[PDB]
Amino acid sequence: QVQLQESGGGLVQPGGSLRLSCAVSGFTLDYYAIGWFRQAPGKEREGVSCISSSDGSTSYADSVKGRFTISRDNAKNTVYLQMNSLKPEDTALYYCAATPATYYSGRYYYQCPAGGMDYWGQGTQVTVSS
Amino acid sequence: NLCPFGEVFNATRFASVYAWNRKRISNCVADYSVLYNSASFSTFKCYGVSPTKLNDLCFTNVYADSFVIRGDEVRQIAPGQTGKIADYNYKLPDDFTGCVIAWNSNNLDSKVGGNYNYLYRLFRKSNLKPFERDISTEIYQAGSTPCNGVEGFNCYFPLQSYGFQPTNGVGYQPYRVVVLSFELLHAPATVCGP
Ligand SMILES: *[C@@H]1O[C@H](CO[C@@H]2O[C@@H](C)[C@@H](O)[C@@H](O)[C@@H]2O)[C@@H](O[C@@H]2O[C@H](CO)[C@@H](O)[C@H](O)[C@H]2NC(C)=O)[C@H](O)[C@H]1NC(C)=O
Repeated sequence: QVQLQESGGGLVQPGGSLRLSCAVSGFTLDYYAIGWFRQAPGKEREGVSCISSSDGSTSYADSVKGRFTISRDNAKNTVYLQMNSLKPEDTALYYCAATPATYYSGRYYYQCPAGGMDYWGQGTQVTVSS
Repeated sequence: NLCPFGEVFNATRFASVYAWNRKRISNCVADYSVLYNSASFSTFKCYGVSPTKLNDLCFTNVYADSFVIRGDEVRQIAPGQTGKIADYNYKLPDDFTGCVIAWNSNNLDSKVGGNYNYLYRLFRKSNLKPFERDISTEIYQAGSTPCNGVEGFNCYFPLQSYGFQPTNGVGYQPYRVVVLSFELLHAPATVCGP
């Protein structure tokens, strides 16, 4: 039932821009977070940005803060990653992922933990030429 | 009196694995035949003892730990295992003597839209020691950046909801687990079999 499918990416020169898309289909969780992650060669997969399903609150890794924007179109249930001012160090394989929110003591937390994402996409390559 | 094995196995609600419940079972007659001959269990592994040999053994104390995890994680409730559950939630010793019992509880613990009431600890600075419990909820700092509250991208609430849904794959469905721990101390033996 559940499937996340990335689209977008490719090759850009430094300073260029990209828009990644994540089509979320079959999702039935009431409250969840959707995150963009990336894995550079030889390195560990890290989180880049995270968005809440309830009110669209966002958080960003420091390395992309101000350059990357995560957003969701609830109609299409698609999550986007606008990537501006690209640098060679942004080269990686990019994944979107989804995980339930965490409920504790009357409160939900919307987190995108790299080691606890229940659902993953296939990943799309992003290359900044240098 | 017969041992109250039905209170543990047949309770209506199980604890989250990070807050696993421990029931001390002492001073009673334990008919272990009801457990192994139930056929409703999907996992019944014992370590260092056979269920047949348990009907004729005695022990000082028998502990019954119970919780809910995912099906794909039941394999972690075994000696010498690693993973989020074994490292951060419930750790069995390498010399474990006892049985691990699990059954599918998808019908009881799943909800449409998700059951957020079952949680496991996803972040912890150090691995658990055998039979150690941690129910703290301090914000976890994952990077070298300090953590005022969860507001940081690298500052995590350490527990994670499973969000059990009936339409999950069997591996993701909830399973109820009872871990029987057999203790034989140099003291009067209060638990025996038929
Ligand atoms: C856990 O419960 C099962 C089932 O509980 C029975 O059915 C309920 C509706 C309620 O009426 C309970 O009081 C019942 O005990 C137990 O299996 C039952 O075992 C008894 C005798 O031990 C037998 O008479 C029933 O026919 C059994 N019912 C079924 C459905 O198998 C089981 O023994 C309990 N486990 C433990 C460890 O006590």
